[PDB]
Amino acid sequence: DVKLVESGGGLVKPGGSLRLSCAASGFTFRNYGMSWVRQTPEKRLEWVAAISGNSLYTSYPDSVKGRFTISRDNAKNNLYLQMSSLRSEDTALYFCARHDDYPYFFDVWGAGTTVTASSAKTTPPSVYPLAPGSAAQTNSMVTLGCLVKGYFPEPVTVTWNSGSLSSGVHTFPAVLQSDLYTLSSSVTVPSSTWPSETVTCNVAHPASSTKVDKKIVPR
Amino acid sequence: DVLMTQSPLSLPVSLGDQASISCRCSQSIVKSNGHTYLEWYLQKPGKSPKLLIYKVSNRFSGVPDRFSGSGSGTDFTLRISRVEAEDLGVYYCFQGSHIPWTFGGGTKLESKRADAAPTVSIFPPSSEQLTSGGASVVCFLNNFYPKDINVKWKIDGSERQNGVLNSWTDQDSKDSTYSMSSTLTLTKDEYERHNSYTCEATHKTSPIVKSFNR
Repeated sequence: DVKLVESGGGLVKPGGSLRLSCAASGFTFRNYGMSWVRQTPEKRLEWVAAISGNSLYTSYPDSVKGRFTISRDNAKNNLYLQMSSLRSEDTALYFCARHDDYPYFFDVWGAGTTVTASSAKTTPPSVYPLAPGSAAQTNSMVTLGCLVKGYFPEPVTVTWNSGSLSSGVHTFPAVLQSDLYTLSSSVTVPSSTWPSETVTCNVAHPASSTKVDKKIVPR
Repeated sequence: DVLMTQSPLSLPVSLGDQASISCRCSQSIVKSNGHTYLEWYLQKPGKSPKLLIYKVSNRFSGVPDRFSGSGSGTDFTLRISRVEAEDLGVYYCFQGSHIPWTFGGGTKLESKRADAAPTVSIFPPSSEQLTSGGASVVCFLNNFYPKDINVKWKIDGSERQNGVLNSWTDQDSKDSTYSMSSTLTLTKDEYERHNSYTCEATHKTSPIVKSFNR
């Protein structure tokens, strides 16, 4: 009900520029100070800019002074962040957050918008099936996977059997490879279930407008 | 700038028991009216941070009685008297007294359980992947506890370090376990030159070993 919705995030070559928006509803935006706070990939929180309800006051930490400009348009209930001369250090999830000007710092935060500063190019994933073969031999449960390799930027979504297979799934955080991401997902089912009923991973990469389905077949 | 140092970094606790998290500032954060703007935030991995405590010791709207804040001068304490499953996640202190407002580095509140050995599964390179000229061998180490586990790879009986990437899940909400994926990436040529591929889970001695022959 009291809500903040960030938009505008994306991927920029270093040196580039980008504008974020934070849409406020459920409160008199004009009475509230607002800040942007980013969360780095390593999960540190860093306050990056503040603006008073009346725009008469703004401030920034030294790390972003000259490159970020916070502003707002009260009549449109929007907060903005103009980011320029972006650096690799600016890659983070950017939250907008309220603080009354009329106590309760950041009682309300948005869901965040992601900014990635990189000359890495948007690349669709390769999706590889992970099936047993010989090895052993066999038990009551079987573990299968999908290896989702060589994509950029994050994220990728992974489901199994379009989401009907939800229990016994582990999808692992992606790691950087050579300027590209790799992740894997595992699913454990009853041995009486596979290979007799199908197991298929569904991988989506919104950034490259790709979806890949891979049925796990025995070797 | 006011440095906010948070300890411990990780805090296992049995649900129903007490947890204490400390935050120390590098300098005073008292403002001219004599008040201290020390806040505590709770974040879950699928969530934004949520305000729990403000002005050192006050519970925010809807925060239950089991959360309490204390502190003086430069040392501040968040206490949770009877930790619940819904309380697990990352806690951050924050000071809003002096520009630039700064955060502590976070404390991961985790739950204890009984030890559990990993279920280990190894998978060879796929036919698809070999067509691109690459070969990744994947090992899952699933549903173990505690979180500390080491993976060792061997090729034809001998340790391999190069080409290994590891990744860990967050603690499983339902069973309090951890899981780990380990991926050994080789060229197709290096893979085709060798026969035996093994993944070994220790600590845990002795290892849980899974293998295949190309």
